[PDB]
Amino acid sequence: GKSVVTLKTTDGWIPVPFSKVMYLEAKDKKTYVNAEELTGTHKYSLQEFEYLLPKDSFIRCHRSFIVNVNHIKAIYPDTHSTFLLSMDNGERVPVSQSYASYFRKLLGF
Amino acid sequence: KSVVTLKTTDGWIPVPFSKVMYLEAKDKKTYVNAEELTGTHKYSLQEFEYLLPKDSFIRCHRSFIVNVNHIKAIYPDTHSTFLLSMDNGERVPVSQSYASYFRKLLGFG
Amino acid sequence: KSVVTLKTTDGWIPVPFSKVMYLEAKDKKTYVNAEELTGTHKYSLQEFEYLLPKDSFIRCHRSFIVNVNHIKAIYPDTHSTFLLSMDNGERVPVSQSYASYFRKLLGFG
Amino acid sequence: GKSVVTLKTTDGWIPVPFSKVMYLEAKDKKTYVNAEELTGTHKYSLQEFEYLLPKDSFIRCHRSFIVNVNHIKAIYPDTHSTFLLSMDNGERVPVSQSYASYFRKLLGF
Ligand SMILES: [Mg+2]
Ligand SMILES: [Mg+2]
Ligand SMILES: [Mg+2]
Ligand SMILES: [Mg+2]
Repeated sequence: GKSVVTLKTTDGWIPVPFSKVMYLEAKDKKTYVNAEELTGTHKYSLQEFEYLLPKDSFIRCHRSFIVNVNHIKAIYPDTHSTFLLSMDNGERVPVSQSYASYFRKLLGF
Repeated sequence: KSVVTLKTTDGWIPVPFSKVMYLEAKDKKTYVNAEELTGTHKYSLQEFEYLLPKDSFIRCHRSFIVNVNHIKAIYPDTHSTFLLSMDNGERVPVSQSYASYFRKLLGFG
Repeated sequence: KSVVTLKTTDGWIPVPFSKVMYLEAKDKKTYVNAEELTGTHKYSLQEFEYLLPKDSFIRCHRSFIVNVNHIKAIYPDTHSTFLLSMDNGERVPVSQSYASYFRKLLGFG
Repeated sequence: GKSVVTLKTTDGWIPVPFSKVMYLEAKDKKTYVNAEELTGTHKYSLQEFEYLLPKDSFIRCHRSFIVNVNHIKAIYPDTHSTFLLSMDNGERVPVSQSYASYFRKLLGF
């Protein structure tokens, strides 16, 4: 199918393998692709990325986030209705109340 | 699916299938033994046989599924039986009732 | 297929597709440029488009096919044109006639 | 499908991933599986292995040898009718006159 996402940087564009994408974030009306070594902008929506990203690795976990389960370090029940994801590079990502069942069902816990 | 999510004391930990050494039924619970950690999972060994890659994982005992890629050596320890030396030093049994299936699948005989 | 066999002065060298950076048509001959070496191949660029993985390789010029996994960054160098900075430091063109196809496939635009 | 070959050693059996098999040799009425770190015996014939080994990596190159093209370092035309394969660990493997066309056709040179 496809195996790289092209992030927009200030001067050029950087092809990043899917394997190096940690998460994607909808923020300030754009999609930010957060890769291990850089961050950049993409024109596709999170809805479009859900179609194109491999469903074995990537999961919509919040209206504003797609996470790569291979960069998840730990999953915490931060409150009674949500999760908080500890990423391998120290970042955190929320699983919202509205995605929390889908998230845990798909991940099998 | 790509990872298995192990239950921990404060949370859950996604582990790739490549890092799972073996799974053990114990006390009405499945224990997934990965390189860095062990945790529980809600699926039975029979459910995991369905969902784990058949090229890599094999039920070898009523209480164990082993990842063949973490078997260091296979030794006959009885008339009707094998014993698996794992990479990390541990040892997993192949019971009498699985020894024939086990060797047919791994192709020694 | 898994490897491409490059012709050398004393012989031939199998290179995995992962190690091919780009292929270049020159003088009635295809040059496969791998990380450690360059050699010739009897297949045309058109033949190689058929046989190389579409997720990884793309014809970007009448004289080049590039491996997207060895592109370091993509820069616009003209109205109708891109220039590819490769990992090893080299630079490959995307000609006017391929620039649109190139960006549609890589998903920037 | 399958992803390990079980070699017979003096005391036990050792599962080896296909990726670590360099070549197989029919010799003295047995099959010897030559892996990066050890050698051992298998009950299947070279004919049977041709069926079971991935055709993208493994090739029958001689009535007595199956080679893994991923462990080939260089291919030499040692005479006008044969090739000689330089393996990555320093060993050599012949491509006989009778397999030489099939070998070069499959490898594309
Ligand atoms: Mg992880
Ligand atoms: Mg082993
Ligand atoms: Mg790159
Ligand atoms: Mg090699």
